[PDB]
Amino acid sequence: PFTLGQRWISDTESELGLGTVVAVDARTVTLLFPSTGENRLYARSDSPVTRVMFNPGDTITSHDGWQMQVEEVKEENGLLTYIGTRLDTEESGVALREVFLDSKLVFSKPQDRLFAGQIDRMDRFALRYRARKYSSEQFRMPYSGLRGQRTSLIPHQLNIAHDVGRRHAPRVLLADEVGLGKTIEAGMILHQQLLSGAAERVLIIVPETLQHQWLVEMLRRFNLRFALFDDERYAEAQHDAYNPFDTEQLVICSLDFARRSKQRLEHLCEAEWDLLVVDEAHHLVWSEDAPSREYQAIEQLAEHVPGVLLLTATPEQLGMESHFARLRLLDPNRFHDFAQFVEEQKNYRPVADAVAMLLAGNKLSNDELNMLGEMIGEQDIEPLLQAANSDSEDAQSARQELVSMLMDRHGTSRVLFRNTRNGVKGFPKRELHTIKLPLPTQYQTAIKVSGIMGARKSAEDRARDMLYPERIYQEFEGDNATWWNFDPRVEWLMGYLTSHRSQKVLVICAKAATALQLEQVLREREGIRAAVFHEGMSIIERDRAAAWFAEEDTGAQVLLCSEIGSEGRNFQFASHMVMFDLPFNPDLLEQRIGRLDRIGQAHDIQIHVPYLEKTAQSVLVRWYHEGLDAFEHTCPTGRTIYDSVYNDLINYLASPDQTEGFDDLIKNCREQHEALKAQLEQGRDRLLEIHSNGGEKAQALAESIEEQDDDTNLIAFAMNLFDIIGINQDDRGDNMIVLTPSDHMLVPDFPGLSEDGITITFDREVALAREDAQFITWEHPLIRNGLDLILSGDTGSSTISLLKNKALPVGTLLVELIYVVEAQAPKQLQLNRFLPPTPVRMLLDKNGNNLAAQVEFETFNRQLNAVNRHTGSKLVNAVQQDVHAILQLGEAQIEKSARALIDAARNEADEKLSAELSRLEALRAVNPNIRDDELTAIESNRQQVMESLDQAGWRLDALRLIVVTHQ
Repeated sequence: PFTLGQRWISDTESELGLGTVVAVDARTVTLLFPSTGENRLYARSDSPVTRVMFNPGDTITSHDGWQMQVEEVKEENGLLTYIGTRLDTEESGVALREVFLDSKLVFSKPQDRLFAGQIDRMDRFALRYRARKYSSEQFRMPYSGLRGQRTSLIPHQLNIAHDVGRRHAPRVLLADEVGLGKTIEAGMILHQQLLSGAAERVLIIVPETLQHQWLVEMLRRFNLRFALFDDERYAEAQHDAYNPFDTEQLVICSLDFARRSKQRLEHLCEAEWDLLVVDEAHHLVWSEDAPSREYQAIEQLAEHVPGVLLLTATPEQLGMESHFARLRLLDPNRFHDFAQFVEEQKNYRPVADAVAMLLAGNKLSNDELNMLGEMIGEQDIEPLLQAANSDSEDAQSARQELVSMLMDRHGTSRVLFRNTRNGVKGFPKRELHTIKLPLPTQYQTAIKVSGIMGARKSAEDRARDMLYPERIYQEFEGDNATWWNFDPRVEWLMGYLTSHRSQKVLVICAKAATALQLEQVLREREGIRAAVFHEGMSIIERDRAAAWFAEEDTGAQVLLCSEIGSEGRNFQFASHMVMFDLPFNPDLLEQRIGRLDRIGQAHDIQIHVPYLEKTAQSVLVRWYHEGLDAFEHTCPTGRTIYDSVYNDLINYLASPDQTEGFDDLIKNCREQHEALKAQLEQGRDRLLEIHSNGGEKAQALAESIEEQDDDTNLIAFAMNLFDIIGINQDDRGDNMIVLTPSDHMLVPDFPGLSEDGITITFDREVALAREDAQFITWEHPLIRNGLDLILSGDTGSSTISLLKNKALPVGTLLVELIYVVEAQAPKQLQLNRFLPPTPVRMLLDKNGNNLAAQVEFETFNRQLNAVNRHTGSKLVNAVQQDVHAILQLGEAQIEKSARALIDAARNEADEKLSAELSRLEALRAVNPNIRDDELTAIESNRQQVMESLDQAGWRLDALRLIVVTHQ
């Protein structure tokens, strides 16, 4: 709704100051910033702009330097006109059009707000002081940026985020096993760099089929709204900007999209990204002599972007050698010769073996132990070397310090994280239950028709038909034929369901059609609550079913899934899974089990597989269980064996009558399975796996965060904030509030709110079951926004209150003073770790003696009550000459107090920031992956902070006058 002449500020670069609308097109608006004279042009969407308006009672300044007194404001044709009294001339009726406001933003001094008759509420003075205190403590939290995410507190994930999220320009390759949290680790790092101010622009490059998955994860899990950029978006933005990608900070797009034109890929590398994220980097095939035409586009990209996140897989049982092609992109100088990397890794292999011997309870030959000595290049290994091997009292500490020293020399573990399911504990066991049902005669006849008509069709598709009797019975008895009346699986299903009504059951089938038919029969014949869950539904629908399914004991008993989506939400309360059918390939099979076989579930998983006798299913049950052991264990051997046996195994599917030769296929498959399993365990880089999951120290970190999650001041603070803002908070009951606006709202529009309301929860476990709700923490944008609205504004800065105390003299003056110590620095410097805006309360007397250390804040405010507007007004002016003399009294004490905070902070800062620089120097002398850039940033940051801290000042933010009465 932009119309020429409106005033706006930049939410980020207010160091640019105020702006003025100077142009408008269909898609864009142009602001002039008179502070510098520069213009910045933005897209209306994502709108990181804040309205600049003033209220009656404010004192404002005109561009000619004179000021005035706000009395009334008109709006016409999208423009505001301020009407009031000119203060320097005492002329009434002066008008100031918003186009003539100054570029300079001044925050009013509360005494001039009190001198001029502005008295705010006494409950808003209370919130303002509480907010600066609460905000201050959370900024300095050691693990900031690791508490707001809607995830389980899994140590191995949290370790990588802490390690990588704190680096400068991080360039890492995430090769975690599938299902371990690559995208979670990715988002945490993103969540971290955005909160610390180190990054503002993020680019995730995703295959188009996965773009929506990433959009919802960053928005619902990490509170990050990415703008999807397609051709349509790209065309309208080329007209609107020099670089189309300057209109949005966070962008998803496809690599196929990225390679369309060269001018497009040039703009991307010139878009000045702080971080880059690339999913499925294994699709990048690279020959030293012949790089693909795609890899050249990334290598052109990877030369223009500081931070680079690579998500990849190392599938088909290959090693980290396949990763060299990508490692080449992070540090092309570090990785410059293939063969040398192979020799090093080959020479490292024996140590992993000997280490694997170590913790298993083995002795290590001296010749063996004299190969580890070459890796760790020192001379005093032996005393530490033998206790770990001699199995003395401290072999645990001799092992842990030995291994620790080994890790600092690993060639990739600093830049490469690959956690396996064997080096990570916490996953639940999976137990099987099989039920053999008699093949009804109606199908026998039904398959012979498909048999005959299956004259000319591949065994690949002939067996795909024999898989699902349901979908040819809808072709020969007409669609919707009542197959649900004689099939014993349904009879077994109900009986099992009606006998376990108090258990949440996950029921997975192939196609959505079968799920919808199943719901009707379970409902209209057993009164069973069953939600259908297919990809065709909207997110709101899937959220709705998760809610119903999450009701502890009053909701849906069953979740009917068809062709399930790929690793969506967590059903931590569900521990039972039923296979109405089994998919063909073993990868999808583990995916079904994947929605439950996750860290953080309630109990172990019980799997029930009712299968029809003598069908393709009966074949797949034994092969999956006896051959691959795919039900109780998760090893991804299935596809290789599935590919190496396909044409033989297929025929037993396309014709389950011929049973001989089968029983030998199974024992042959189990031989391959155990061998492949064995071969993989012996390829384990157990050092990389131990360094990746963070170990025991990480689990300690995980429990510290588990304790910050009981913050009751937050919940109580939040409501206060809200209620003041004027947000109705209906308590639905299950830790969820519905927030709605009001007629008495304080702002035109709040960033997150809609009139239809939003559901919120403060509990991490409820959040994991209801992703449609907001997981409320100290780091959620809602809180920082409302906080900035208050702490930037001057409401709560001036109020009056009376005190009724028999035990004090009449007419005494108490003045509650909230000074604010502040630094002016870009958020990249991270001053808030050591000196965020920190309140300094002071209760001075008529002689300037401070009582605040003795008089707690909350309790004093409790026993206070307000006055009426008129009497209090000039009651202030009775001592207006007195209080001004009271102020300078504190001026001499804050400078003493200020340096106290500053001095302690500079010690704590130089301590941690030098301790990190010393540690990083130790690795650079010992590891080749530490970059020059890394240490320089810390050094520059250490110097700049201590410099910016030597120039910090204080200011009086809030002021409450106290008058004692005995009335």
